[PDB]
Amino acid sequence: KLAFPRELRLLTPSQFTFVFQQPQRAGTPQITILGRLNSLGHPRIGLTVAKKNVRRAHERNRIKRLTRESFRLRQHELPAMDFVVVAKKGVADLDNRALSEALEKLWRRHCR
RNA sequence: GAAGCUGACCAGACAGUCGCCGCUUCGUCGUCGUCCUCUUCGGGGGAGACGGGCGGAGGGGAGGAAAGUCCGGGCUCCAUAGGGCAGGGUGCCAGGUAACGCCUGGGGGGGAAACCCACGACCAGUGCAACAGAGAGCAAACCGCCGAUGGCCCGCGCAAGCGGGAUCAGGUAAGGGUGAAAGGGUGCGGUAAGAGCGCACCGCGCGGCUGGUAACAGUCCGUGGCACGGUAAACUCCACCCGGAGCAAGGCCAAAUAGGGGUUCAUAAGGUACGGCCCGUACUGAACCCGGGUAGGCUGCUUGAGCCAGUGAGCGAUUGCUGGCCUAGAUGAAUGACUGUCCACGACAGAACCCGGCUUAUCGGUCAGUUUC
RNA sequence: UCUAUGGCUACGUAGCUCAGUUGGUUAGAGCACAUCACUCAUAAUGAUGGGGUCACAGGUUCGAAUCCCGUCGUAGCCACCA
Ligand SMILES: [Ca+2]
Ligand SMILES: [Ca+2]
Ligand SMILES: [Ca+2]
Ligand SMILES: [Ca+2]
Ligand SMILES: [Ca+2]
Ligand SMILES: [Ca+2]
Ligand SMILES: [Ca+2]
Ligand SMILES: [Ca+2]
Ligand SMILES: [Ca+2]
Ligand SMILES: [Ca+2]
Repeated sequence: KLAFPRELRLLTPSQFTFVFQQPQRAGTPQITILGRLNSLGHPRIGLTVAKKNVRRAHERNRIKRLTRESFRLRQHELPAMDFVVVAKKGVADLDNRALSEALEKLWRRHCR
């Protein structure tokens, strides 16, 4: 069947800027999420892991894949909105379970 | 034959859901400027080149360094006839890939032979912080003193010159000596007793040789007596190599736009390129900056100067011949969770034009060798 | 507020801006604040603290901020048409 639908990701910088316009922000001192309303009917997610926040590329790939998996899992529940995630300094030392729970809590908060 | 140090490998693997990436293939939607065959187009057997157009089947996806440009190479457009520097690299020499700031045989050095080497030169230019130049360099009270022990009545020759002492001062004393690394010594009539100045030894310098394709060895004869001790990643010299730039090089397919200003121009050929300067080459306006968007599709992107097994060569790096093989290559950018096990309990770390290296991080183990009870 | 992977470019000395180049002295002014007659909570062309590992890891040298290779960090450029 169809693989991952590219219509659920932020590809061009235009969409990134559109989301960064005036989104609703929510996050912990580690990671934050900014969500805006769109007109496609399905939600979208974006990733933003800078090199200064995380130097090791393996950790960047790990966090990106974890966020994508969490989004794919909680896709039918989240509201039709485009989200963008941003990491900070102090997230590489977090474990998989703790980071997954934090992302789940952030998504539950963004649900409103 | 209880414990180190090199060396190749693994460092996470096996099975089950919810998910990413692509390749081949089965059934379909279509374009075809190939049309085989029906081809009067309100169609149809269509064979195939193709496409986020689709529903299934198979086998696969972190590397051991994908981490850093620190090197060389395949390709590419930018663009060049030849002579010279400047600034860059290779440097014990020899062999192999196309080669290298790659690997290996041999020699040499380094106090661990106890296992390393960024190891050419200086008998043309420069320096070498002594604070007494005695680490380019000439001698300082300080002991020495050979030259008459220049002389200086202290004794006498108060009558030819002699004894002593030191005159410590007016003489080079380069011989040990204290002053951060110091012109070779072990011993000698070693002058009136200081220095190869003279005598036996040399790892000190020049030429010859018997080993050896060379690097350099040498306990071998035959002399001249000394004419650098370093740093040469300190200037400089030699044997070879130097246009450089990167796949966000560029090569195609369409899709919305050389239209705009100042830098100066008979045949002086004044501007450009080979250069960063110079002889030379033949070709015509030149870069500072002002105008527009796309974020589209294909390649380089995964078939390598590789892999398996045998026959050879090379005392080794490496390479002649056979049978054969390849399931990631992307584009905000693929690896996750719950369970049964492993003990190798799972550290570092991630691919992106590519290949062969170089530097470093690299929890713990597998073995094949090397020092000590 | 943005942003990897790849090529090239410039550096890392008082908290901030700034120059020095084995010259052996082993190193320098201003901006944050106090002190001398501190003249209106600027004093002026003055001095007194300077609580700088000259970012980290090495090397020929007697010795290195300076010379050669290395690690980390920050900052900048890389899609074309007529
Ligand atoms: Ca396997
Ligand atoms: Ca590789
Ligand atoms: Ca010389
Ligand atoms: Ca000489
Ligand atoms: Ca002597
Ligand atoms: Ca002499
Ligand atoms: Ca271009
Ligand atoms: Ca591609
Ligand atoms: Ca990408
Ligand atoms: Ca990488």
